[PDB]
Amino acid sequence: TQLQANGFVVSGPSTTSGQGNYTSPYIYNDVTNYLRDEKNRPNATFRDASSRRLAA
Amino acid sequence: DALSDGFVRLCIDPSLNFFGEGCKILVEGQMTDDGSATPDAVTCVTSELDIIERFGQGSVLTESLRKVFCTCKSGVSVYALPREDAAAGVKAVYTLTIAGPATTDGRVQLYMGEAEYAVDIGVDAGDTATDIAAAIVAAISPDFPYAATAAAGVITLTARNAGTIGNHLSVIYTNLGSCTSVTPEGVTVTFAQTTAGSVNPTPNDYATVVNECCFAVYVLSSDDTDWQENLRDWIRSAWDCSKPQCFGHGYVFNKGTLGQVLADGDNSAELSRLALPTTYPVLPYLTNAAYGALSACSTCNNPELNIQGQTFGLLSCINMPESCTPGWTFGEVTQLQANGFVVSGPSTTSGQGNYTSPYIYNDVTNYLRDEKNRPNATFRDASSRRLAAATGVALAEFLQQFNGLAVFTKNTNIRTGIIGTNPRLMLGKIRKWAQDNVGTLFSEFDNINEDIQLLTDFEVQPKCVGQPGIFHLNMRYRPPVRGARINVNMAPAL
Amino acid sequence: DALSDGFVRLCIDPSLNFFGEGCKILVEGQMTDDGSATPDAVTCVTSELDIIE
Amino acid sequence: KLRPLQVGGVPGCANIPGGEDCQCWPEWTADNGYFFGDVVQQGGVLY
Repeated sequence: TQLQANGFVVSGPSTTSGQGNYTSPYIYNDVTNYLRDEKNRPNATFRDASSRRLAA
Repeated sequence: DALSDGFVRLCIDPSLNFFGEGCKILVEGQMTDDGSATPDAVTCVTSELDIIERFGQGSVLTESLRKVFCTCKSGVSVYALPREDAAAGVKAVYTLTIAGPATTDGRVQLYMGEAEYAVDIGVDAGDTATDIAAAIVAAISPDFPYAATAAAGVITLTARNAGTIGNHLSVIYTNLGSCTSVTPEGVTVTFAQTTAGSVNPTPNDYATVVNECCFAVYVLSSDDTDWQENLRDWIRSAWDCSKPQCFGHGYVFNKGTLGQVLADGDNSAELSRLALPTTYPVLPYLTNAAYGALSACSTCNNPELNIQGQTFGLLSCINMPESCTPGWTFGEVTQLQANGFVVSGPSTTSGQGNYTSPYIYNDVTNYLRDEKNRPNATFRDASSRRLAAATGVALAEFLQQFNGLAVFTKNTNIRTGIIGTNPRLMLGKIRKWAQDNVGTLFSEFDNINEDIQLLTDFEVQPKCVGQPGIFHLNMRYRPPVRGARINVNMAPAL
Repeated sequence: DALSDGFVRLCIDPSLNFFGEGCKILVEGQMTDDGSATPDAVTCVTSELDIIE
Repeated sequence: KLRPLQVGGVPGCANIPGGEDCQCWPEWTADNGYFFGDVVQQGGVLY
């Protein structure tokens, strides 16, 4: 959660397979490292990485 | 054959013009001795077949005419003013070094000048430099403005026209890696240009070869500054006050770094200087002539639209190889836009896949500051120039009903029955003509009460000097406005 | 072709990958000395069979 | 390691080993009577 807050992408395993037991990581919160705005006023405009592609 | 009667007479003929000559253009360039046209004499050109024997095969004027015919398909009457090489001219010579026995398959493509002269050899696993050079020389198109001679690895390309117009050759491999069509291990072909300049002609005889033939567009196929200054003087003489005017415009180019191209410019409001970067792949006069022809085959019936934008200002006959470093950096681009220069860029910037056609921005002229010294943009873009010419001609044709008519200056009272007129009535009629043209030739006049003035010659001139039947007209129009920058400023919220 | 019969004449584009060329992805990283690529210059990679060399 | 070759390019990849037909040293055939010393070629070997 600390990482989710400061615009950091986190990856974790998909299945609960137990020790050993190959798995495959997936991504949560496909977000950019944008948490503050210009003139230091917090926002969420460019947090989602899709918001940026949609701006373009 | 049931046509015997004689009522209807067929004339089936595929070579028949219906729409007059139209939109006269003049292409000025150097030719070789192989041609059969008398130098220093304006002639008419009708097709792209007889140009080879008339202006010599490989002459710069030949390629200029070919590009003019490739662009402007139909609607222009092209003329050519062929001039011959100056006496003291070292025909430019370039050396191209190939190498590397061979190691694998693939295609070796070369790009010299414009894409029409591109060659493609099939060098496969195992070969030799000598044979590669022989294949290259055999694959070079004969219309290329350079004579090729092999030296078993030293391809020597000599310029068919002596002068400074030969110092603008470039060859790109456009295949090293190039994302597809892999190359057989050869060498990095080396381009060196051992030879040089040796000044080109300087005719200065426009006042004789063309006396009253009103031309619409003059294109120039030489990089000499004095020649372009002579052409400027001529066209300025066409826009005089002394004699009736054959209005015209001229299209020239200037190639070099930012310093020399800003130096090449002046307050020439009669020419459209086209700036070119130092690493321009295409031969300059080709794109210059293409721009000139386009601007003459698309505007002469519609003298309001600017040759500009992805749709209108597209030079389809010129093909450049793709590249990511686009010559003029944007700083240089805006610097050139400011100092009245036409700039050209690519139209696809597609990384490394294939050829792309260039494209012009800002179809403007080199008119920075007014005649006194003040800066103003009345003659900045070329459409304002063509529009001023058209408006002058239209007003001249409208005013013809007065020349020959009885005019009353004193006592102002046209007696009953006679067909006279007085200055107030002429002023009213001229005001209404100027007014009902708002929207096609003028703009939304602001203070028409003083934009149009009609003064009799008995008051313009001093006392006991006027001449009966002479009038002075002063008009201050304003060409219509169009679309330009939009400057979006989208700004999302939380 | 002259030997053909009808009139509709198809002209297949030289190569595939058309629907791409709009999604370029630049991968940046170090390389060993075995490679034959010129350093410090973007160059596309078509297939996977020729990244080792 | 497999490399796409070209149009016109096998002479390179391979070496196209040419054919050969040498039948000197007349072949042994039972239809003939031989003397002591007569040399023949049978199975590619001279006897």
